Order: sequence, then structure tokens, then C-alpha cells
Amino acid sequence: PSFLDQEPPAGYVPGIGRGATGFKTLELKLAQKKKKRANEKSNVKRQFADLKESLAAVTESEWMDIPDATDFTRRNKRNRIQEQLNRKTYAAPD
Amino acid sequence: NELHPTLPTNHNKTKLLKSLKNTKYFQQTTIDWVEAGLQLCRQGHNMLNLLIHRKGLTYLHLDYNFNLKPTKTLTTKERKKSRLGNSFHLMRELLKMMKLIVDTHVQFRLGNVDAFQLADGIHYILNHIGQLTGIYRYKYKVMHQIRACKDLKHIIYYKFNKNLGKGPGCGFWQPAWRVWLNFLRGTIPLLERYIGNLITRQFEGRLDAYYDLELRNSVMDDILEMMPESIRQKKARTILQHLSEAWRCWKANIPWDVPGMPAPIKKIIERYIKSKAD
Amino acid sequence: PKAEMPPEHLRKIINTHSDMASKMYNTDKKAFLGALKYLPHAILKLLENMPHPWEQAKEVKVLYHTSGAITFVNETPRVIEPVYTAQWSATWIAMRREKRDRTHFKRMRFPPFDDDEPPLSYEQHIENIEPLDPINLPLDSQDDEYVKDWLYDSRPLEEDSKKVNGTSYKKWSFDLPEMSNLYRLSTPLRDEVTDKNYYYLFDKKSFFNGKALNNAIPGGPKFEPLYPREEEEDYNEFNSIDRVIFRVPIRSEYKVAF
Amino acid sequence: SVLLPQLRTGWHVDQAIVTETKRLVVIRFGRKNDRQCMIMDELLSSIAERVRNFAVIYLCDIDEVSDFDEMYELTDPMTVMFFYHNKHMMCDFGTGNNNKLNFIVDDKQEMIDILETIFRGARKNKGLVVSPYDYNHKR
RNA sequence: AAAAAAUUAAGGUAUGUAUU
RNA sequence: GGAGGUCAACAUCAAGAACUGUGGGCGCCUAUAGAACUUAUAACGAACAUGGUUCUUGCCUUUUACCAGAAC
Repeated sequence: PSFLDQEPPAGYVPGIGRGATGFKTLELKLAQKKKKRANEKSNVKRQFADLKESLAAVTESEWMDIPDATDFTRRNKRNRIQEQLNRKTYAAPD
Repeated sequence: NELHPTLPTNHNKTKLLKSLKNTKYFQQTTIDWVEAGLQLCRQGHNMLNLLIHRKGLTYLHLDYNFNLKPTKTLTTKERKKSRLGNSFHLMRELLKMMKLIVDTHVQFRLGNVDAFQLADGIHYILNHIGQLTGIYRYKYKVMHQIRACKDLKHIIYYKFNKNLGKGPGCGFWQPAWRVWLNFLRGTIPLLERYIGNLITRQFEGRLDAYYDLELRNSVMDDILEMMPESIRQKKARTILQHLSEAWRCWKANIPWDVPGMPAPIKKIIERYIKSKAD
Repeated sequence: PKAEMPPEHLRKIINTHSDMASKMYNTDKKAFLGALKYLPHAILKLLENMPHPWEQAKEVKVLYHTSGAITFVNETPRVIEPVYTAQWSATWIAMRREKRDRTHFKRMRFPPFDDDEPPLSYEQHIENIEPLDPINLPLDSQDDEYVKDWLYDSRPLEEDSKKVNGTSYKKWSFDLPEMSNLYRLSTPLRDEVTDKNYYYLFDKKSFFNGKALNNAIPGGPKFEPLYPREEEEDYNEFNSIDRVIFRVPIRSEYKVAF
Repeated sequence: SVLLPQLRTGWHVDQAIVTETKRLVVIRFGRKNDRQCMIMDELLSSIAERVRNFAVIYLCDIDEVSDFDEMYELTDPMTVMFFYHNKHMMCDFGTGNNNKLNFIVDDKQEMIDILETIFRGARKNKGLVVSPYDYNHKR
């Protein structure tokens, strides 16, 4: 992802460079009308948010020394065995 | 109608036409109703053509009766381009109806018709709009109005065409007129929005599926919110993995207890799991 | 503030406007873009303001765009209810007589103009042409004297001070003879069983009940059930046929009534 | 979601399409808040690793870069658009628009087939491919 | 002199090279 | 000053008894806001159209079309 890093264009339009192919009074009045209507006319975060404040306390050393990649079902081993078992087939005898 | 009435309070709005008039662009005067009608037909004709023009559909044309025709038999690729939305067609057909009515008054004014024939005609027009325009192809709903008009036809003719009683004459049109006037009242704004949106684009160009994914997003944010931003990204990825593993562990009845974890983090994830499980 | 101007100005604009026509006036965001969207609204005013079968013509007030973008019709029809009723009944009378008069009543072909045929100008083609008289009725002059003098105007009564609110035309009141003429003329159109008693099972309440209970009157409209479940049909001592005594239909009308 | 990177300028979009010679370049065009642009952002993120050898994925937001709205014509919450050697690829899902992708695909597996189909057909210069499963009914 | 209508639309784009 | 203004702007808009808060005037009176109950939803409009959501009927399990009931 080297480009991702760099950050600078030439003062260049995107479509052209690649070689791209594609396959005020009334307004004011409208706005006013809309307004005449606006005038006339979450939970999860709440549940948690309260915990998130609780976190604030934790030190930066602890943030580092956090165990990283623990698997408890041995999912990888079972999955591989399953693929091996299901690989090929065989033809049934005559 | 009686069973489910509505009742509105709208202090908020002062008329489109009262408001529209104010400022430099607009002017007011008087005019022959027929003359105005003629103007309206031309206006609509031009505007629809403008839309078509903007869309690049140069192989289609409207006639003066608002029928959309092909100028050249088109290829299926071109047919796909031509596929034009219902809303447009509703407008077009609407104009077609309007035109038809206006034209009969024009011909009466010419003195080529007859006041009696005229009345009979406009009566006929309203009764048979489903045949004369075919608008229903673009709203099927409108059938209600059509059917109502049909019923009115049946009743009224029984009342004056059962004496003396065979062909035309008739000329009563109040009832049917009312039906269409109300119908229009109910559709105006839909068309206004469609047209308006179209034009501005001309100048611009719980549930299972939902919940679980939101749940993660909320949790990661707050945890990614607290991360000291020397180490945020790295610290995070493994933060994601624990949630996935803890939820696996919940499924399988494995307990999911871990060596070194701060208690505050360990709280949050358990809370999340309790929520996800439910 | 908001002055009214001569119709000739408007005519001048549209004479100029035709030339601009269609695709060539592509630019105009401020006039053309704004004007068109409410154009559909404009149709409603015009149709509602249809001239009526006893009028020769209707002149109306309009708001037009300076660009020639659009015309809205300003007026709202305010009618006097008894008068309007009488007027429509008048024409009803006329229609019957006219039908009696002759066998070969010509109905219009419809699509009045050819697909390719362009618009005839109102200003030249139409303005000269003349009205050609409309419907009306041969009311007896003696009987309808008070009524006849004004009966077929755009305002059923001009701008009397005693008769009317005034120019604005909200609020109205008549003398007894005026009412009696109006009433008598309107009689063919309005005939009802005036007593509340005729509508024993035809009022709103009874219909509401018939709907709610899924038991329409023979005359009456019928809806879907409203209440879904008719499933329970449980035989039981209270209910049992040996126990019950049987006479009489128990017609649906009884259910609505009681 | 934090797995998959994002493209913050239209100039990041264009270089990213060019520099990847050997693999698809798959882009989701749509905006973070959307209901349906979050769902796809998942079904891709799970798949992105499996496929790293023939397909590369990125994320773009209509609001962040609106430069590309008119040329490719972008409507609705999100559009999945496949590129190989600067050539916009194209597939018929039975949905009636052969350009891009709209609807939300359901399984991980049926998504990997489509990527794999597009790549394989694409490698041969073929401009149309056929999605094995045709979700015209779905969308 | 025995009898015709009351149903509508999108899911239909061949690649590929060459020329403009 | 008066009527009329098919002229506009700005507020409100069923009625009634009773509770609470604020402001004004000399415990009382008046105005405004909120809640509860009644009338019959006697009608702000003797008029009545469209759309969204959620449910329940028919569906190609598709629409920028619908069928006909419900509530918001």
C-alpha cells in the first residue's frame, strides 16, 4: 500500500488521468417553504457509554501488555481436518 | 370516508401561489380561460421535451397529443436507454387528459361543435379517461376513480335516459369532475417532488442482520476512542479478535477466561456478549 | 407593493416566448427551473375553474412567469349553494328537452386535433370568432322574475349590498320569494325522503355496525371482516340443539338494529 | 471494517487502480452511516484475506470524494465496482444493470464465486462474464 | 327480436480491434 | 371615520368545569403553557385525495405499479 501513504496530487482531476470512460430567488423561496415545515413539524451507546467512561482509568503499559490472539476452540485444527476428510470422493463400486 | 376522517391543523403554511407571486419574476393579470389553457398545453409540451432532450433521447418525439413515439425503430440497447420512469409518464398522461378537455372548449369556441355536444363530450371524456389516455398503466390505483366515474355514469343515465332514452345528449358532468379534481389534489406533490428532484439532478448529478454488526461497531469505537494514539491501530486489531473469540466461546460453552486482562475491558466484553446472546 | 398589469404585456411575452422555445432556453436555473415544478399545481386551478355549461366564457386572473415559463390560474370558485344547485338543475331540464327534440345527436370524435397539427392561436383564430350562445333555459318571466335577472352570472348575484357580503362574495342571504324560486327550480335535481325515518338502516352508524359485525344489510355495502377469527364453534350444553327453541330467521338486520 | 483500508482522495482511487497489475481492484462506493453500506463492509472484510492472492479491496465514500459521481453515475447507498488493468469490468447478475453491483450479497461463499468468476473471465480480456447465481429476483 | 371486452409496466444492453 | 377590497404580512383554531407554573392589576380577576375527564370527533371542511411505517389477506417469492381490512 505504498501510494496510500504519500498524500499529494498534481492539481489533477481524477477522471482524465486514468483515461476515464463513463460506461436564485426560486431556490430561496423553496428553502423558505421548507422551513415553514420544519418549524411546524443510541440505546446501545447509553448502555455501554457508561462502561466506556469506566475504562478511562487504565494505564498505557497495561494497554500494551495485553495477550493477543487466543483461540479456545482450536477451530483451525478441526477445520483443516474437516477439509481433508471432505476433499475427493471415490467411485462406488460395481 | 366517513369511518376514517382525518382533521388537519396547518397554521404553518401560506399558499404556494400567494408566496410564489412575490418578488421580481412573476406578474399578474387577467385572461380568457381558454387562452390560458392553450398556453398550459404548450408549456407542458416544451418542458417534457426539454427533459427528454437533457436525457439524450433524440430518437423519441412527442406529438401535440402528448403521445411518445419512436422516430426510428430502436435497438435493444437504445430501448434500455429509453426506459423512462412511471412518474414522467404520469405527468405526460396527465397533460394529455388536460389537453383533451381544453381542445373541446376550443372547438366549441370556433363554433364547430354545439353547446350540448360540448357538455356531452366533456362528460364522456371524464367517464372514459381510462380509454382516452390510458393513464392507469402508470398508476394502477387510479382505477378507483375510473370505477367511481363508471358507476356515476350508470346511475345518472338511469335517471334521465329512461324515458325518452337511448344515445348521447346527457351533458351533466359535476360528479365525475369532482372525482378527478380530488384525485389530482392527492397526486400533485408526488409529481412536484419527482420533477423537482429530477431537475436538481439536472443541475447536480431491530432485526438480526442489522443488530449484531451495529453492536460491534459501537463497542470498537469506544474502545478505539480510549486508545492512547501512539499505539491505537495495533492495540485494536487484537481487540477485535477477543470479541470474536469470546462470542465463539459463548456458543460452545467454553468459559473464556483469559490471563492478563484489565478488569474494565473484561467487563465490557462480557456485557456485549450478554446483549448479543439475547 | 403588488400591482396588477394589462393582459397585453402577457401577450407580448408569449409572442416573444415562442421564439425562445424548448431546448434553446436551456440556461435559466432561476426562472425555468423554479417555475416548472409547481406547474403541476397550475393544472389544478385551471380544471377546477372550468367555465360551466351555461357560461359563454370565463375570464380569470393569472400569475405568469416573466420568462414565459408558466401560467397559474389565480381565482377560486366561490359559489352560493342553493343557487348553484338550481343552476345545475336548470341545465338538467334543458338536456332532457334537447334529447327529446332530435334523434341524431352528434357526439364528438375526440382527439379534436391531429397529432402533427400545431396549436391554433387563441389571439387570431379564436378572439375574433364570437361566443355562439350556450344552454340557458326558457324560464317563464312572471314566475322567476327576481331569480331570472341574475341567475346565470359568474357571481349568481352581482355585488348587491343587501343581498350579498359585498365584492368579496363570502356570506349570502336572500328574501323568501328568492328562496322559493330557487327551491322550486332545484326540485328535479334534489329529491329525497326528507324524514329521518326513511333511513332506518341506511345511516352511517348502521353501516359502521354492519362493517364491525361483518353483517351487511341487503342494500348495504359489505367489507372484509375487520375481526379476523370466526373459528370457535363449540357445541355445549348452553348451546345444544335439544336445549334451544327454534323459530324465526334472526336476519342480519336484527343484528344491526340490536 | 478497520481491516480494510480507505481511500481519502480521488487521487488515491486512481493510482490504486493503476498500480495493481495482477489482481482485481474492488471498491465499495458508499458512506459510513448507511445501513447497507455497513453490511457489505462486513461481508467483504471477512473475505478480503482469503482472496488476497487475486483480488485487492478498498473502501471509498461518496461524501469524501464526489468527483466520481457523475462519470460512473452513482446512486443508492453503495456500488461495488471492479477494475482490472484500468478496464472497468462488467457482470450480469440477472438484475438488469450490468455495470457495477448494488444489492447486498448473502453468503460469504457466493461472494467469493463472483470475484473468482470475474477474475477468471477477466484474465482472458472478456468484458462480460456471467454471475453463476442470478439475483434478479433478489434486487 | 337471444351476444366484446375490466386490465398496466421494469428484471431484454455481446465481447474485442480499428477509425472518428 | 365607515364599508369593500379574491391584496399581502404575522399569530392562533372545537367547546366546557376542575389541577400546576409564569406575568399583570387591586385573597380576587384577566392572559399564556402543560396534564386529566366529558360532548358525538355537530361539522375548523354538511367536501374528501395521495403517501410512509407496522400488522394481518392474494401474490413471480421481483417494482418507480397493486388487491382490502387494521392501527400509527
